Amino acid sequence: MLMPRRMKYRKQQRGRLKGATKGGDYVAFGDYGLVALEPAWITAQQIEAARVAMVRHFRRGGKIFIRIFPDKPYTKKPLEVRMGKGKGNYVAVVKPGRVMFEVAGVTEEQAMEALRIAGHKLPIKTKIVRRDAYDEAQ
Amino acid sequence: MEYRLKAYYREGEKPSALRRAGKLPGVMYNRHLNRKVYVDLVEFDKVFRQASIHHVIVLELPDGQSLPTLVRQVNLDKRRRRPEHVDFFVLSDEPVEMYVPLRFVGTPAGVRAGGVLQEIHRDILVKVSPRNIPEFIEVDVSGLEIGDSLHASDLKLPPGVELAVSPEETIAAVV
Amino acid sequence: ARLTAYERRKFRVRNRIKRTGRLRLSVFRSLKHIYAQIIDDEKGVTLVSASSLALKLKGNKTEVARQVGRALAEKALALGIKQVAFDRGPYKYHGRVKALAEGAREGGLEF
Amino acid sequence: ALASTRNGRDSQAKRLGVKRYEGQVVRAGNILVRQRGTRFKPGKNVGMGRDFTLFALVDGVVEFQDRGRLGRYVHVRPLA
RNA sequence: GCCCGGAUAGCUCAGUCGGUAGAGCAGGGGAUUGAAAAUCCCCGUGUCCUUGGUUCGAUUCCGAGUCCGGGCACCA
RNA sequence: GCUGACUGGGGCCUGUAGAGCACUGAUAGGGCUAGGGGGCCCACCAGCCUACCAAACCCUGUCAAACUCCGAAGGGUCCCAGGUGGAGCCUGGGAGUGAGGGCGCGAGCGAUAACGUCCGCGUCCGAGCGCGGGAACAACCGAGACCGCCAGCUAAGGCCCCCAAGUCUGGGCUAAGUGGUAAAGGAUGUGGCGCCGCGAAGACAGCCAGGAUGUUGGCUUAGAAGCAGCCAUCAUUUAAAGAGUGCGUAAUAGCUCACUGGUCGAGUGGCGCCGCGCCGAAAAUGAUCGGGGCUUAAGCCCAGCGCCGAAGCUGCGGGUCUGG
RNA sequence: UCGCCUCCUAAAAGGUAACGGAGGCGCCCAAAGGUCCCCUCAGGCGGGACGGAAAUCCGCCGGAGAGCGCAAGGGUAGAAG
RNA sequence: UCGAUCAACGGAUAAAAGUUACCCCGGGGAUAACAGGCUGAUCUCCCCCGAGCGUCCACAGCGGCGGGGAGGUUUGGCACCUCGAUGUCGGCUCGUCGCAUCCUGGGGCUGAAGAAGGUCCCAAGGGUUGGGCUGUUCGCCCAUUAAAGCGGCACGCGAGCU
RNA sequence: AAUCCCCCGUGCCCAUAGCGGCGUGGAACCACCCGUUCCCAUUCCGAACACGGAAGUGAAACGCGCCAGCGCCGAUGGUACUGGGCGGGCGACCGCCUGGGAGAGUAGGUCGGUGCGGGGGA
Ligand SMILES: [Mg+2]
Ligand SMILES: [Mg+2]
Ligand SMILES: [Mg+2]
Ligand SMILES: [Mg+2]
Ligand SMILES: [Mg+2]
Ligand SMILES: [Mg+2]
Ligand SMILES: [Mg+2]
Ligand SMILES: [Mg+2]
Ligand SMILES: [Mg+2]
Ligand SMILES: [Mg+2]
Ligand SMILES: [Mg+2]
Ligand SMILES: [Mg+2]
Ligand SMILES: [Mg+2]
Ligand SMILES: [Mg+2]
Ligand SMILES: [Mg+2]
Ligand SMILES: [Mg+2]
Ligand SMILES: [Mg+2]
Ligand SMILES: [Mg+2]
Ligand SMILES: [Mg+2]
Ligand SMILES: [Mg+2]
Ligand SMILES: [Mg+2]
Ligand SMILES: [Mg+2]
Ligand SMILES: [Mg+2]
Ligand SMILES: [Mg+2]
Ligand SMILES: [Mg+2]
Ligand SMILES: [Mg+2]
Ligand SMILES: [Mg+2]
Ligand SMILES: [Mg+2]
Ligand SMILES: [Mg+2]
Ligand SMILES: [Mg+2]
Ligand SMILES: [Mg+2]
Ligand SMILES: [Mg+2]
Ligand SMILES: [Mg+2]
Ligand SMILES: [Mg+2]
Ligand SMILES: [Mg+2]
Ligand SMILES: [Mg+2]
Ligand SMILES: [Mg+2]
Ligand SMILES: [Mg+2]
Ligand SMILES: [Mg+2]
Ligand SMILES: [Mg+2]
Ligand SMILES: [Mg+2]
Ligand SMILES: [Mg+2]
Ligand SMILES: [Mg+2]
Ligand SMILES: [Mg+2]
Ligand SMILES: [Mg+2]
Ligand SMILES: [Mg+2]
Ligand SMILES: [Mg+2]
Ligand SMILES: [Mg+2]
Ligand SMILES: [Mg+2]
Ligand SMILES: [Mg+2]
Ligand SMILES: [Mg+2]
Ligand SMILES: [Mg+2]
Ligand SMILES: [Mg+2]
Ligand SMILES: [Mg+2]
Ligand SMILES: [Mg+2]
Ligand SMILES: [Mg+2]
Ligand SMILES: [Mg+2]
Ligand SMILES: [Mg+2]
Ligand SMILES: [Mg+2]
Ligand SMILES: [Mg+2]
Ligand SMILES: [Mg+2]
Ligand SMILES: [Mg+2]
Ligand SMILES: [Mg+2]
Ligand SMILES: [Mg+2]
Ligand SMILES: [Mg+2]
Ligand SMILES: [Mg+2]
Ligand SMILES: [Mg+2]
Ligand SMILES: [Mg+2]
Ligand SMILES: [Mg+2]
Ligand SMILES: [Mg+2]
Ligand SMILES: [Mg+2]
Ligand SMILES: [Mg+2]
Ligand SMILES: [Mg+2]
Ligand SMILES: [Mg+2]
Ligand SMILES: [Mg+2]
Ligand SMILES: [Mg+2]
Ligand SMILES: [Mg+2]
Ligand SMILES: [Mg+2]
Ligand SMILES: [Mg+2]
Ligand SMILES: [Mg+2]
Ligand SMILES: [Mg+2]
Ligand SMILES: [Mg+2]
Ligand SMILES: [Mg+2]
Ligand SMILES: [Mg+2]
Ligand SMILES: [Mg+2]
Ligand SMILES: [Mg+2]
Ligand SMILES: [Mg+2]
Ligand SMILES: [Mg+2]
Ligand SMILES: [Mg+2]
Ligand SMILES: [Mg+2]
Ligand SMILES: [Mg+2]
Ligand SMILES: [Mg+2]
Ligand SMILES: [Mg+2]
Ligand SMILES: [Mg+2]
Ligand SMILES: [Mg+2]
Ligand SMILES: [Mg+2]
Ligand SMILES: [Mg+2]
Ligand SMILES: [Mg+2]
Ligand SMILES: [Mg+2]
Ligand SMILES: [Mg+2]
Repeated sequence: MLMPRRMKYRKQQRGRLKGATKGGDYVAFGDYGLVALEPAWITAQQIEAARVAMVRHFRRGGKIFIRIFPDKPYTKKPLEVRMGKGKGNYVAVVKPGRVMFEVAGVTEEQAMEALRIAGHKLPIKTKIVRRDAYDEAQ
Repeated sequence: MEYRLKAYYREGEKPSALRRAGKLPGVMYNRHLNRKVYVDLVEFDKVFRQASIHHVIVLELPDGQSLPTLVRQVNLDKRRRRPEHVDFFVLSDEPVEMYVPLRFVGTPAGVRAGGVLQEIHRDILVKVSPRNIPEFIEVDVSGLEIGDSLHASDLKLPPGVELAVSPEETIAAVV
Repeated sequence: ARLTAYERRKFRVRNRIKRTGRLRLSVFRSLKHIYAQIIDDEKGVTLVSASSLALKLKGNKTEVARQVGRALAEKALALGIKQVAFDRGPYKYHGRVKALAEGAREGGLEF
Repeated sequence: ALASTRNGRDSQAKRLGVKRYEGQVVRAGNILVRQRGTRFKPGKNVGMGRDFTLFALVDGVVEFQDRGRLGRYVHVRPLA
């Protein structure tokens, strides 16, 4: 689905969405990227919604990178009220300026119209990008 | 093929202002120098899209000297993804490490049209005497078959100068 | 293998001695000679010295040693030094090292 | 168990740490540092009790010493 | 309307080592017998409930949507 | 009886924010490789191929309250100075309190719900439901009310009328009554900054003008001879029409475009950015930005100058306590 | 659920709540105690009868990832093993 | 020096469980049940995207996976006025409003020949039946109908009735 | 005697002293080395520790150099965060002032420095 195997701890505190993406952010694997303009918990099921929209969009062809991963467990109570925490029930924290997704090996006009679909499945505003000198060398 | 920009100096003059000003803070340095400079953003941009830490940029700037720089850093701030500052490395004649682009030459040359092409590096890091700087590298290897990993020194090595290696890594492959 | 047995026991016995905080009567012994050097730490400083080298004596290495002890006491006691602690370094207290130490009383002592 | 709550414990805080800082005047007996491992070793005129606890041996002032991979050190300088 | 299950030749029901679906019970033929029944052999048809996905590959892994079985919530 | 909060200098203590991946774990893409998933040649040790399993290892790329190779701002404490304060310390007499709340910041629980809940540091209400602003309103802004005054200056907020003071001066924006409101998402609204393609070898708009050959394309067919259909979409002859984009359809007749000449005559089409706006936009008694009303403003952004404005500050007089 | 220990929450002093997230104790040892002396791990690769992923042996590499009676933390081979 | 799961672990007694719709007093809106309020997970309705089904396909009619909201009618969360009292479901009577429209009026599109439908837009003037069953609200069913609309008003309305 | 250089001790800074490669040293120091009678040793072994030695060797170790492949250290500039002071946003969050200011990374650095004492040369 997308999810770790093996966790150290089952549940973990919410924390803030403060700041800028802190890495990720420079477009390392592909010809075109999708970058986050807003912070959000992006869900294993939103990610896979986007991934499939793109493969469906081209031919089973192309190449797709993803590059954000849902390692943060997301609890919810049932309709109860208050005794303990839990349960269940996975997100990836995503700050502004991060490259998620990022396709390659496809025509610009394909990638861009697929990346546009892809971001319609996301809770945040997004930006399509290309690739650069600015994405350096390393 | 050959590139120059401009450059100016600065001492005080807070970066935020300069950056509001259409200009682009940066620094000039090398073993014998370190100096505070700025440039025009819109000007710099056009050049850097081209040069891109691959070709040499000769600056200009007042005095007027004209200084043979390699760009060795660009900090783009992550929110707007747009350069906030630039490192300009000035050459002198002592060997210096750097990034050379890569010319992949051929047809798929076996399993042609085709397997999958898979270029694993658009660059290589190489120690080079500034004087002779091999502005690209033709790499063909018409052997070019399914599954292999070409290492390093199997590259042309345009005449001037040696790898900054590692000699064993992954350049391309077909599958 | 890092940091040998020799250098462990070396450190081991020094450290213990160095806590009590007396002057240190340190003993080097080569296969040929035996030297002894009385140190004050925290000044990192040597005060009295005695060697089978600078005394140029020979024959029966143990008996040679008893002498460089008396040699040390005598020179040392002359500066006021009476109490110290026997370093014994990385050497079993025995034989040549024992002998220098029991030759180092008659003079400053407790060994 | 799992749900109701299996958690809920914690122990009392141990009020651990440094109790005298550099150049504070102390007297024989004053404990200088309260600590779990050997996180500071005893220095000049400084004892260590069985719970790893460091005290002044003599009246004086406390100096701190960072000896690199020899760890950190607390001494008391007399003029007691 | 809600959370959970089941669809497999002709009917009944298997089938987690992801990697070539078999056993019965029908049906046809054989051995058996005086002829059958029983019993033993042997036989074939599921494009294996549609559709997106993973995977080189899914009836065998995932998630929905259906035709149909279970447990669920009007109000004082 | 100078030691106080606060402040300056100096030392020491620390492991948060940020960041990092060296540890513990998680983790995307690739490489190289143990064991095998066994395709199998075995069914002798063999045994090779792996677009599946895979440790470690290299490369790229990330994540963590209970990870840290790192690590600020600040915070604590001691010394030395300033600091005479309804400050400080010592002994003793009298209490009351031990339901707190809002808000800001930092966390947890909760649903990145609650005028939710629980801690931390601040504040204010409590007890300042006294005063001014916010239409009205404990805790938001302003400000700490001893008494009096038909005197002055200011704070916040204001200066078109209700309503005290500008229908004040300059520059730009907006045509929705936006202002006077609510998102994804959308859109030749409108104004600026920019970049890219095409264009007086005369482009974009129109208009005048050509509207393929072998050939039905081989396929398929009563026929698709592009348009009821799956396609060798290939040789040619041209300044120049795809065996044909669409209406047509008794397959063909008739028809249009692409793609070209030509007429004219200066810009045209694409992208990105910022400002203001527009759609998205459905609730229950009678409506409304507090109201009237406002459109080069009485709205929004920029610069300015006056003024109005409190129990704050001043001026004058008085009261009481404390000090001298 | 109620006392005790470890970690986090805990906002880099101490301290700090919740029917917040996770675990442990109610023992044990006459040696697992005192001292003196000596010795140094785990792991990996290579070699070696029965010996196999591992018994024991030999080589090299291995600053601590092992050990320290039991949870966790801190500490620790210049020993606390 | 010993006897403590005095473990509700600062340890009332050496010695102790239940029930009350037969109940009582003192208090509390410090605290539950009703209603309101905040909230809006859940619920109802929109909207974005647009795999896909629809012979072909402009989405005629559908619409996966995901995304953003509106409303405040549900079930809840919270515990804020009210416990020196805010009478609770349902019916009846009497209405009034909202519009997310059931009918009638006017529209666009259609996979609209006509007639008849489908879907969406405008529109709140008026209308919106009678019965069997159950306390029922709902719902099912009979017979009709232009239709047999969904909500709010303390789940409107007990100093109006039952 | 000071000064310098080499060795031997022994401190200190705590990797800029480390790993690896290379080279170099025996007169003197030092080590390995000769032996196991004696003191003293090995859960077996003079391996180690110990003694009595002095024929040989700088092979090992140690010391001294030189190499930047690794390791270690590491600016300046710019950001992040932030004391204090202000704004903006339904929210999540964001910006301005003033003061402090990393981490990663880039440039470079580095094959140590040094105190006391001896022995020997100066
Ligand atoms: Mg990074
Ligand atoms: Mg969520
Ligand atoms: Mg409850
Ligand atoms: Mg979006
Ligand atoms: Mg604790
Ligand atoms: Mg027969
Ligand atoms: Mg028969
Ligand atoms: Mg004073
Ligand atoms: Mg201080
Ligand atoms: Mg963090
Ligand atoms: Mg890691
Ligand atoms: Mg942390
Ligand atoms: Mg550092
Ligand atoms: Mg003072
Ligand atoms: Mg007082
Ligand atoms: Mg008192
Ligand atoms: Mg109480
Ligand atoms: Mg209380
Ligand atoms: Mg409280
Ligand atoms: Mg704020
Ligand atoms: Mg509250
Ligand atoms: Mg709140
Ligand atoms: Mg408060
Ligand atoms: Mg009160
Ligand atoms: Mg007050
Ligand atoms: Mg009032
Ligand atoms: Mg007021
Ligand atoms: Mg008022
Ligand atoms: Mg008011
Ligand atoms: Mg007030
Ligand atoms: Mg007053
Ligand atoms: Mg007004
Ligand atoms: Mg007026
Ligand atoms: Mg005017
Ligand atoms: Mg208006
Ligand atoms: Mg309005
Ligand atoms: Mg104007
Ligand atoms: Mg103004
Ligand atoms: Mg005035
Ligand atoms: Mg007066
Ligand atoms: Mg007074
Ligand atoms: Mg910790
Ligand atoms: Mg703390
Ligand atoms: Mg703190
Ligand atoms: Mg603290
Ligand atoms: Mg327990
Ligand atoms: Mg081993
Ligand atoms: Mg082995
Ligand atoms: Mg350990
Ligand atoms: Mg432990
Ligand atoms: Mg342990
Ligand atoms: Mg530990
Ligand atoms: Mg109790
Ligand atoms: Mg108690
Ligand atoms: Mg207690
Ligand atoms: Mg009792
Ligand atoms: Mg009773
Ligand atoms: Mg009864
Ligand atoms: Mg009775
Ligand atoms: Mg009674
Ligand atoms: Mg009563
Ligand atoms: Mg009611
Ligand atoms: Mg209620
Ligand atoms: Mg009420
Ligand atoms: Mg809502
Ligand atoms: Mg709402
Ligand atoms: Mg809508
Ligand atoms: Mg409610
Ligand atoms: Mg209440
Ligand atoms: Mg409360
Ligand atoms: Mg009541
Ligand atoms: Mg009353
Ligand atoms: Mg009604
Ligand atoms: Mg309507
Ligand atoms: Mg109608
Ligand atoms: Mg009609
Ligand atoms: Mg119609
Ligand atoms: Mg009709
Ligand atoms: Mg009507
Ligand atoms: Mg009506
Ligand atoms: Mg009847
Ligand atoms: Mg009835
Ligand atoms: Mg019913
Ligand atoms: Mg009826
Ligand atoms: Mg209700
Ligand atoms: Mg009612
Ligand atoms: Mg009544
Ligand atoms: Mg009444
Ligand atoms: Mg009434
Ligand atoms: Mg270090
Ligand atoms: Mg020699
Ligand atoms: Mg010689
Ligand atoms: Mg040698
Ligand atoms: Mg650095
Ligand atoms: Mg800096
Ligand atoms: Mg600040
Ligand atoms: Mg730095
Ligand atoms: Mg080095
Ligand atoms: Mg030295
Ligand atoms: Mg000398």
